[PDB]
Amino acid sequence: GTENLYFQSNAMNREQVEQLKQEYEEKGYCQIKKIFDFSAIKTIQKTLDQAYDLVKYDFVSSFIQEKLALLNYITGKNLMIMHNALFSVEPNHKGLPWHVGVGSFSFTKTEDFGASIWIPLDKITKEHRGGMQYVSTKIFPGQFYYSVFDLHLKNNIKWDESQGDLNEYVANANTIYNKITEDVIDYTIKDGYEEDEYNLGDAFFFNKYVLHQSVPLKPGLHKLRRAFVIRLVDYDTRVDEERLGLFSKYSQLHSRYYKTLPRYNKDSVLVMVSRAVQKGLKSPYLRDIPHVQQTLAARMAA
Amino acid sequence: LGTENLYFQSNAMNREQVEQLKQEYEEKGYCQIKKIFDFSAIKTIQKTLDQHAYDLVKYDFVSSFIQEKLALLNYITGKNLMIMHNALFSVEPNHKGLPWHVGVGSFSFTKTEDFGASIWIPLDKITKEHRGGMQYVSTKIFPGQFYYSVFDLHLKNNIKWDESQGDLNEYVANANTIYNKITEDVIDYTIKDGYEEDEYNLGDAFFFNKYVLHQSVPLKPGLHKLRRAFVIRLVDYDTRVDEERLGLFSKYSQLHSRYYKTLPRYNKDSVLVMVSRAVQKGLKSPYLRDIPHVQQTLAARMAA
Repeated sequence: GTENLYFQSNAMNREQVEQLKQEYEEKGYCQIKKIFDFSAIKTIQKTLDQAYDLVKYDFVSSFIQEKLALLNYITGKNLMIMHNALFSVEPNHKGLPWHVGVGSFSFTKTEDFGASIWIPLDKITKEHRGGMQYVSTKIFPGQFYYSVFDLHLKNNIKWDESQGDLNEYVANANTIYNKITEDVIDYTIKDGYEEDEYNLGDAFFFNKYVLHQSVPLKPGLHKLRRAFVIRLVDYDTRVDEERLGLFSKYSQLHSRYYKTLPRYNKDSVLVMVSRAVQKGLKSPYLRDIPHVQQTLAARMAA
Repeated sequence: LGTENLYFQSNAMNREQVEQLKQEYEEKGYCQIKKIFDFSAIKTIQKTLDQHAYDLVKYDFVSSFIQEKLALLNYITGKNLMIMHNALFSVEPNHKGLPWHVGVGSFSFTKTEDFGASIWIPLDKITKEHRGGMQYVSTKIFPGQFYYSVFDLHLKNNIKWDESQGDLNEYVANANTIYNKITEDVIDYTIKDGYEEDEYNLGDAFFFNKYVLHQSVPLKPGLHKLRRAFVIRLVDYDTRVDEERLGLFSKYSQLHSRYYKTLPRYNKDSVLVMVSRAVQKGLKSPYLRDIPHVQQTLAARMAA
C-alpha cells in the first residue's frame, strides 16, 4: 500500500539509534551505517564530477542538515556545521600519524565542543584498506593533547633571528609536544584501536578528542580515496582569542623571515574566525560571528 | 599577653593586600601570603613538635591554626575549603629533592577536575643566601591539569604488566609512555625562567592549587640544621573521590604484592589509604565530605 509512503518517514532503526547513542557515549565516536541513501551519495559524487574555499562545498550542507537531528540526539548536543572539506588523495599516500585535530579545531575553546563527520565517497574494503583508524576516548582522552599543543605554540613565538632558521627551531625545540613521537603514541595505544569497513552512505562520526589516523589505499581500486570531512561544533561553542593571538604573532615572525605566510592561512575557518576577532567581537560564541549568524538556519537542525 | 589586650590588638591584613592575593591567585593559581600566621603561633608550633592510620590524624593540633585562616583562603580562591591532612616535612641541608611536579600523587584520591590545594608553612626562615624553599610556576605558563591524564595513562600501562615482560619495577621505569618522556629537561625547557622563588619569614606561607608546577629547593648548610615545613592538603566542600583511579591503584597494587610480596610506595599516603578503604566499603556518595572519617570532623575541617 504505497498510499502511506508520503506520510511515513525513511526512519533509522530506533534500536540501532539507541545503540549508536550508547556507543558514542562510550568511545567518543560511532560509525554510522546507512546514514545516507545511495542516491544521495551518487548525487554528491556526481556533482563533484562536475575566502571562496569557505563555501566551495556548501551544496553538501543540505545533505548533512537532514541528519543533524540524529547526531544531536546521539551526542546530546545542538550541532552547527562549520565547514565542508573535500579530502582526496592517491592510494600510496603517507598521511599524518595518530593525531587529534588540534589544528582543525584551533578556532574553538579546547573545553568547548567540536566534532567531525568523515564521509567516504569510495567504498572501504578489508583489502585496500584506505580508510580511517581510531581510538576510543576511554583509552585515549585526547583533550590533554590540546594543552600540550598550546604549550608548543607559545614556544614557537619565542623565536628570533638570533636563533637561526625558524622552522628548524620549531622542529627541534625540546617541547612536550615534540617529545610525543610516533613511537610513544604507538606504544600508548598498542592495538586497542578500531578500523572498519564502509559501504557508500556510511559515515564515521567522531568528536574532537578522538585520536585517529588515515590508512593508505591499495592500488587495485579505486583511483583515489575521496571523502568529505565536515567540521561541527555546538550552539554554545566559543572562540579562543588567545590561540588566535598566538597564530597571528607566529604569522608575523614567519612572513618577516621567510617573506611568506604559514600554510595555516589556508584554513578558511581559521581565517574567517580570526578576522571576526580582530575586527572586534561582541560575543564569545561562534554563532554570533556575523557570517555564521547570517547562515544560521542552514548550519543547524530543522 | 593579657586578656584585656585582646580587645585592642588588631590583625592588620589590609583588605587591599587581601584583594591583591585574590588577583594573584586568579592569575597564577598560587599566592605567597605574608604574615598569614602570628609569629607567636609559629613559635607555639615549633615548641609542640619538640615535645585510618596515626599519620592520618597525627598533626591534627595544627588544624586550629589553619582553620582560622580558611575564611581568607575561601575568599581568595572562591572555594569552600576543607582540611584533609597535615603533614610534616624535614630534611638535611643538602638534600636531593624531587624535580618539577604537580601533585597528581598528593591528590590522586580526587577527581582531576575537582578542586585541590596546599598550604606550605616553613618552620624556619628561608633566606636568599641559604634558600631551601620552593620554586613555582604560574598556571598561565604551565597549566598542570593536562599532566593528570598523562599520569593516568601511565598508571594504566603499569597494569598491563605481566611476569613474562621481566621485572615489574624495571618495566614501569622503562615503559615508553608519555609520562616517561616528560623528563626534567623537557620540563626545564618548557618553563625556562618563568618560575618565582620567594624568601619567607616565619609566619609567611605559600598557597597553591593542585595544578601548580613546583619543587623543593636545597638548603645551604650554614643557616639551619634542617628544612622544616608543614604541608596542609585541602579540598573543596564539593570535591569528589576518583573511584576509577583507585580501582587502578588496586589492580596495580595486587601485581606488586604477588610479585614482590610487598606494596608500592604510594600506599604510604594515609589519605589515599583511608579513601581507598571507604571506596571498598561502598560509597554513599561521590563526595569526600560523606566519608565517615571526614563527616565526623567536618566542622573541625572547615572555616569558622
